Amino acid sequence: GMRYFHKQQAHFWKPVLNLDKLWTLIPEDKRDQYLKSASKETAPVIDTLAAGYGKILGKGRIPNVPVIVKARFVSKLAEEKIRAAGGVVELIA
Amino acid sequence: HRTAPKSDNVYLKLLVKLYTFLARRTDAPFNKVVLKALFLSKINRPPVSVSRIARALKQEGAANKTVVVVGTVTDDARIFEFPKTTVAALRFTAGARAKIVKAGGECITLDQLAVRAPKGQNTLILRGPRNSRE
Amino acid sequence: QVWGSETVASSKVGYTLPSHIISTSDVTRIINSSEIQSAIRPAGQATQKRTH
Amino acid sequence: SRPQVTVHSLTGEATANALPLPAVFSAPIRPDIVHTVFTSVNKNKRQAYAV
Amino acid sequence: PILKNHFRKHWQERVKVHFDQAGKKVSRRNARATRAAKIAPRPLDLLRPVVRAPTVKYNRKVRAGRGFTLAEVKAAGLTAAYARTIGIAVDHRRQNRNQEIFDANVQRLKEYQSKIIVFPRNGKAPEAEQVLSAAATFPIAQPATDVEARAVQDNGESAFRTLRLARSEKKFRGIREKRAREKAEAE
Amino acid sequence: KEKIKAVTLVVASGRNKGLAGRPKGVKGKYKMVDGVMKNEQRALRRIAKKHH
RNA sequence: CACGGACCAAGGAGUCUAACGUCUAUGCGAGUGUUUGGGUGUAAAACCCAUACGCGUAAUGAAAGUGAACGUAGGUUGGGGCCUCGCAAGAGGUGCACAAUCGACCGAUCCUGAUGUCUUCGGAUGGAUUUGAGUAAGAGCAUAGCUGUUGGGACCCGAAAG
RNA sequence: CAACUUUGGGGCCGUUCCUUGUCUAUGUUCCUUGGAACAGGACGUCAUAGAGGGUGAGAAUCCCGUGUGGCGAGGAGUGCG
Repeated sequence: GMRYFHKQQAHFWKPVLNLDKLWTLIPEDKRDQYLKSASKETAPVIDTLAAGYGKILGKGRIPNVPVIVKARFVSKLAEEKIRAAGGVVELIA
Repeated sequence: HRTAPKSDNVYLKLLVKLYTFLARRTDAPFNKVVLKALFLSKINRPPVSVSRIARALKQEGAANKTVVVVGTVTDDARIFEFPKTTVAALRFTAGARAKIVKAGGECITLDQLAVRAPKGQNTLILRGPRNSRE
Repeated sequence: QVWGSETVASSKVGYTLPSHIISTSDVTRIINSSEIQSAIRPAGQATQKRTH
Repeated sequence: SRPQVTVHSLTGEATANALPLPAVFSAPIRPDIVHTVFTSVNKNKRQAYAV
Repeated sequence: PILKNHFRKHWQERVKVHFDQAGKKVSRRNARATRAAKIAPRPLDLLRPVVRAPTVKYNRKVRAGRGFTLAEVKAAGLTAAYARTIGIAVDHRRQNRNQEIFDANVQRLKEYQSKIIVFPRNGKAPEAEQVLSAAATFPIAQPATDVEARAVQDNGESAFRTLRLARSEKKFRGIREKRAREKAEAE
Repeated sequence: KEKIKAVTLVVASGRNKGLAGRPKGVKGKYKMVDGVMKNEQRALRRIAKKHH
C-alpha cells in the first residue's frame, strides 16, 4: 500500500485475547471465590495490559458472573456479552 | 498390523503384554482397539481435552459409563463445570487431574481399568482430532 | 522438601513430580486377580501335539 | 503408608527411630530416559579436538 | 518456500565460538570479589532509580533506570556532588514530568539515606559488614494500578461507540477543519 | 568514463614418459599423450554426439 | 573394441555445520523452552532462578481496519466401540475420530441504510454471491535420532583461466 | 542579605598485590617367583596427602611433590589497622 519509511514494528503490538481463557489471569484462590460470589461490589478486576494482552476478541461464552476488565481495544460483541453478564469495561489507554 | 511398539518405555510394554493377554483370550473388540491404539505413534495418539470428555458425558444414557481416552489428557480452561466421573488414560496433565478430583471424580490408570472392566464393560472410547495437522 | 511430595510441592519453581502410567509394576499379580481369572475364557496348553 | 525405614549409627545398629520415605522412591523408573539423558550430560564435559 | 542463507561469503574465518563461557564467568566472579576487597564496605553497585519505560508495547513496565535527577535529589535535600559519592547515580539530561515517579524516587532516596551508615573522613571507621546489592535491598516493583475488588459503574456508552467515534473524528477533523475554514471564509 | 574504457604430438611412452620438461624432440609447441586421454576424448566425442 | 592393472605393506573417498521439512522416541501440555545471564560448587561439569524473549493459542484484507456459537457447538448419512433386547443369529439407541453434504459465525466484495448528527459523519438491520491454509470447544514448544532439501570446500583427485 | 557546614600534607609499622625461598605424615616387615620387586600372598600404618613422575616390571605407605598450614627475603604502591 502506501509506504512510511523506517517503519518500526511497535505500533502493531496487538496481542489478542479471547473471552474464553480469562480466569487464568486470576489466580486459583481468587478464582474459585470469584467464580462464586457473583455480586456487584466485589467486582474482580482484570488488567489485560499487565498480563500482556492488548485487545479483546470474542470467541467464547462466559458465565453471568460480573467482572471488570481493563483494556484499550475491544470488539462490539465481546462488550455486549460482558454487559449481559453484568460486568463492565473501562478503557484505559 | 503391528506386533509390538516402537518405544522402550517398559511400563507401557508391560501394559501391552497385558492387553495381548486379553485380546488373545476373551475376544471382546475392546482390548483389540486399545492395543492397536497403543501401537500408534505420538501424532496418531493425540491429546483429548476434558471438554470433549464432558460432551461425551452429556450424551443420552452416558453419565454412568466410564470414558476412556487411550492417550494423554489435557486440561481445558474453557469449561468451569465438570461432572464427577471415573476416567482412565495413560498420562494425565495435573491441571486436568485436579479438575476431575475437584469435581470429585476418579482418575485411573489402565491396569486399574482392566481390573474394573476387563471386557470393555459399561465403557466407551474417545479419540482426539487429527485434521488440525497439515 | 527438595523432590516434592503429596503435601509439599517441589521446593522448586513450577514443578511437580512425575506420575506413573501403571500403578503396580508386576503384571502377574494382575493376571492372578480372581476377577480376571473368572473373566477369562480358559487356557490352551502351550504345547501343541504332533498331528500327522 | 510409607512403610518405614530403620536408621543406623556409626558403629551400626538398629536405631529405634524410624523415618517414612519421601515418595520419590515410589516414583517411576525409566531407563531409556536415564540413558538418553546420560549420553547428553556425559557429553557435555567435552572440549575441542581439531586440526 | 523461501529460505535464506547468508553463507555466500568467506565466513569460515570469522567464526567465534563461545567455549569461553565458564572461564569468563569465573574471571568475572573474581572481578566482583576483588572489586569488593578494594571498595570493601560498599555494595558493588549504585542505587538506581525507577522509571516508566517508553514505547507502549512496554510502557506499562517500570525499569531500573540510570540516574536520579537534580530536582528529585534537591527535594531530598542534597546535591549531585555529594550523592555521587554516597553511591547514587545522577543523570542530568533527564526531566521529571510525573509527580508519582518523583515521589517514588525520593522515597527511594530517603530509604537509602536511612538504610546507610557513612563512615566520615575523620577516622576510626566502625565495622559495617557489607551487603553486595543495592537493587536487591532497595527493590524496584511495579506499582498497584488498581485494587483487586470493585463495584460496577456504567454510563451506557459501552466504549465501542467511543473508540469508533474517536477514530472517526481523528480521521475527519482536518477535513472538518477545512470545512470550518470554508465556513469562516464564506463572506 | 567511455574514454577510460578500453604442434608436435607425442605418444608419451617409453623414454619420454614422466618428463616434466621437454623430450629429445624439440619444438616450441609440444603435447604429450597417454591412452587415458584417448579414453577421455573418446567419451567426449560420444557425449557431444549425444548432445547434438 | 578402447581405459586402468608388474609386485606387497601402510595410508585413502558422502563427512562437519547453518536455516527449513517429513517420520519416529521422550518430556510437558495452553503451554512450552534453565544455560544470553545471576547465584552456587568437589570446579570448563553438576544443581537452583527471577525478569524477559521467542514459536504457538486468530484470521482476514493492498491498506484504514475489523475480528468468529440462534441452537444441545447445529442438521442429514455412514461411522469403529459401548448400552439394551436377543440362547444365539440379528434388531434398536448411542454414536468418538473421520468423510461427504447443507447450514450458522468471523474477514473481504456489492446493495440496503435505523437512534442520531458540525448535514456529512456515524453505520442499525437484512440481503447477493466468490473467497481463507479460518471458527465451528484448542495442540503445540523443546531436545535427540534415523534422515531429505539448499548453500558452504562438499564423495575424493583432475581442467583452458583472470 | 542571612546563617550554617567542611577541609589537609607527609614519614614509621602491619595489611594487600607481585616475585621468590624454605619447612610442613605413613613399612622399605615376612613368604614365593624372577636378573631386579614396584608383581602375587599375609600382617600393618597414614590420609585436609590414593594427582602425577622416578627408581633394575603396575609402588599411597623408598624418594621429589601433591593436600593443610606456617617461618621468611625482595620489589610495588598505598585499599585501610
